[PDB]
Amino acid sequence: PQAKYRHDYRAPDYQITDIDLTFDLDAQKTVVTAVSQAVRHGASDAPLRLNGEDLKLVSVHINDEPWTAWKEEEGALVISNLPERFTLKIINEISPAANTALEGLYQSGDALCTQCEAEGFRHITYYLDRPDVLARFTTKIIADKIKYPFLLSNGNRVAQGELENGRHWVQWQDPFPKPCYLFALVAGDFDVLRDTFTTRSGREVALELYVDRGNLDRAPWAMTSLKNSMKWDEERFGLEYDLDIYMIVAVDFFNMGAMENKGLNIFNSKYVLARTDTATDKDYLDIERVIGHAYFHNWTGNRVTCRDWFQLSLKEGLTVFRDQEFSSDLGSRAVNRINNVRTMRGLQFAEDASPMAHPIRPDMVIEMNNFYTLTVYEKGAEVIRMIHTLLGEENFQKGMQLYFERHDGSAATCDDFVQAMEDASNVDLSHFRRWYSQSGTPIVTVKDDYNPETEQYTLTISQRTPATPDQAEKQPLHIPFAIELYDNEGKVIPLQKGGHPVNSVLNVTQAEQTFVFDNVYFQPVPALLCEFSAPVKLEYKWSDQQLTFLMRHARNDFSRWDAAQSLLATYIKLNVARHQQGQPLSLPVHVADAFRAVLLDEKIDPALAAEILTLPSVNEMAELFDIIDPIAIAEVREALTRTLATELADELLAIYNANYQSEYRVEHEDIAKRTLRNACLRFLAFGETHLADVLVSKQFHEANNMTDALAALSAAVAAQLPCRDALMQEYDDKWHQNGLVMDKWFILQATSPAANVLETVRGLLQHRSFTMSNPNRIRSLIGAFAGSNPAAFHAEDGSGYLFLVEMLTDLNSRNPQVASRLIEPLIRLKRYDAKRQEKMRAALEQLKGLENLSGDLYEKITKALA
Ligand SMILES: COc1ccc(C[C@H](N)C(=O)N[C@H]2[C@@H](O)[C@H](n3cnc4c(N(C)C)ncnc43)O[C@@H]2CO)cc1
Ligand SMILES: COc1ccc(C[C@H](N)C(=O)N[C@H]2[C@@H](O)[C@H](n3cnc4c(N(C)C)ncnc43)O[C@@H]2CO)cc1
Ligand code: NA
Ligand SMILES: [Zn+2]
Repeated sequence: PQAKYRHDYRAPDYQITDIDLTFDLDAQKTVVTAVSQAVRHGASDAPLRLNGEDLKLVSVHINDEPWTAWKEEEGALVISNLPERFTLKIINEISPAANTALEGLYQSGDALCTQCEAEGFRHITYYLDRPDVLARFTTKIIADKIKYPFLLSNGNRVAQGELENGRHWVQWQDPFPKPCYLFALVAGDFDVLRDTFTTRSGREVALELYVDRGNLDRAPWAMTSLKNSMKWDEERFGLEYDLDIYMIVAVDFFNMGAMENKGLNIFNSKYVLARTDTATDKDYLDIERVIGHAYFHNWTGNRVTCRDWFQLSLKEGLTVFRDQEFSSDLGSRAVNRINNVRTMRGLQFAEDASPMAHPIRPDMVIEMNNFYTLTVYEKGAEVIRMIHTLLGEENFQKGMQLYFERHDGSAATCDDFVQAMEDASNVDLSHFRRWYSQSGTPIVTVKDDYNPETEQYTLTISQRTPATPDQAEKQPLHIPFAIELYDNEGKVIPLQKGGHPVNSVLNVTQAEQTFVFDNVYFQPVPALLCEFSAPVKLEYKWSDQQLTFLMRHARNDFSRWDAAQSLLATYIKLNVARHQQGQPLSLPVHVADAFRAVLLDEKIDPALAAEILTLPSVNEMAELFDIIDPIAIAEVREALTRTLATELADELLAIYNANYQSEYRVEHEDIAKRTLRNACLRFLAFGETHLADVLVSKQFHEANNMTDALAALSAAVAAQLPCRDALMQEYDDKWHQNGLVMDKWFILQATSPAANVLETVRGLLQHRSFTMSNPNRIRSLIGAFAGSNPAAFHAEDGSGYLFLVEMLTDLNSRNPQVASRLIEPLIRLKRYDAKRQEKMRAALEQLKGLENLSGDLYEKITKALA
């Protein structure tokens, strides 16, 4: 369609204060009756323009009068000649069973459910579908009681009835005014897990978790995580739940992960269901994080919502920041930080160099569903974490309090939030606001100097952001740049200047500046950008010895990991260059030694050891290069794995056996040891073949949990061990009837290093457990192939591109949101070599030419070809 621009925001000409919905539900034809109380604020001659998509209009009344002064345009009902106050009644029809895009009211198996964020409510009825219009909802649902015994919407059940012909109804009322993107409705038959939580101040909240019949056994962990979320929001932010009931529904057909609809969250069943033998540690920790996320939105999203969709990061940056803090408080703070930083440097940095690059507050949008992004979410959270770094926790909490005090019950902007932090804290964030408007990854370059005469250490720090496809003009940011200086014994040198302490978070606000530290009694080794204090690329000329020194002595665990990443980065680059010339891996002995030391150090948290022994993904590796050679990166990852496996064989085996655990528990210390153990297993799989096959075949068959079974099956696929096909067949035979469990298997198929992997993936389009109608299946087979198997996707013959093209040709008509996610690997063509660009550009040109090209794909394809 048309592009929308943030600078065109204007307050609406009309407001709706209250809406009274009735749904006469049927999967083929639902009848919606919508009675809205409305108020004109604009001019007497400005019509009311209601958004609407794929609605059949049955009638329109204004204060009970059949209205003649209206028309239908593309995506709208435009109503003229209105009074200043009136009751709008719309009756319209929709078809949930036809809805394959999973936006609006649609069917997930036998259940009916909604997804309204961002602009989905307009697929349900004609409305002011924009988030600065907030209204009190009342929702009456009528349905067949055999098919739809449970009828749910936001808030409290206020009314109930039985009708003739085996139909019944229920009515719901939510007292908190809300934007329509927070409306939900669910109808179906469910098992329900019921529990309670008592808030800090004494309010008893009924908790209800609705899952498909037969899954009540995969529900307790989710329930436990919801309670943990409620408690933690109380402890850390002082925020209590505000209603009497908290509902969560797990559905199998869902485009997002989870939707924070007020009092009635709707979740991808992936981020709900877990059993010891179906779900890994990471699934558990994911379920905790996503449950937390949806819950944290209750304040950062719902009680304070977004003025317009360009303000998405107001709620997402802040709510991701909150789910990261929650995971970090409850588990390992370092491991959380490490994985969030992996995602930043490996996926988000790629997005900010791509044709889809955008600031965390976008300036232009064609299809808003395209902006539910790594940038908006993860970079968003980094921006919030930077405010925290600048203010400290006490001031940050005061800013949170001021934000709620001012904006509770209304829609706000990114700028309102920054303003609350600034006013509450008395820290100036004027310059800081430039993080919201500027796209791309800044590059921070650092040079140092030690003067022994004066005992001064000088840092010369410079920054630039390169131009991005969306912005030609770039300016310097306010970069909180955290340092520590270590002496020759590993002790922290105190930071000072002119005889007074200096804060260790430097305000790097200029294109270039110099910081001078005094009483630096010994030439330091620095930890730069501590805890990834700003989302930037660091350019510093490290020696290997500086890096291994940091691995042994750095105070913060994250710095030890990060030092190690910098150590490996030099050698990854070296060996990618070697690969291109036909040369085998080269690696200095002392690099191997550094990793041996981590394996055998008995004092190191095993959580941390595991992360140091987890090599950068092919995605983190790709960001070290201007032009990406995806085949060299994959082969080098495998070769570096083989070489460390050979060098460290005896140490790896010892640590593998030492961390054996007979009991399975979902507890942070046990997860650490298991994670280290399975990191050792993965190297061992790439070692001596027989021993590998034995270890892996055995762990798979003996495992009492899916973490251990999958780590092994995954190693078997990756090293191409002899046991592979047999373990993979066993897994399929046992688990084919279970889609979430099979997703792991499809990911393994899709990411296999085998030579015929595409041929297998095509074949798996026919597999019993695959369906093009399910986003989860699609993402696990097709999406994993294109995103996570770059060597096969980028096969020289272009076969990966054409496969994706076929898939997208289907998905563009079926589910454009999923299509748009799957296209993302093809729009990175400018990172690749000429011959690859040529073939990727042709693929995009083929897709550009589809009849009924979705706006979702259109936005991306044209940016990519520009
Ligand atoms: C939706 O719910 C979740 C669930 C879990 C997480 C945390 C987890 N480390 C994690 O999955 N983290 C990551 C990623 O694994 C994955 N991801 C997001 N975008 C891509 C991508 N591009 C082609 C865009 N390729 C491969 N994987 C991608 O989604 C997460 C974004 O942080 C985040 C969000
Ligand atoms: C083949 O290529 C593919 C295939 C699939 C994807 C989807 C990817 N998991 C993904 O980006 N998915 C996500 C993320 O980028 C972000 N997001 C959504 N929810 C969260 C979340 N909490 C729920 C914890 N935390 C962090 N980020 C989140 O919004 C997106 C849409 O819901 C991407 C690329
Ligand atoms: Na009017
Ligand atoms: Zn969210």
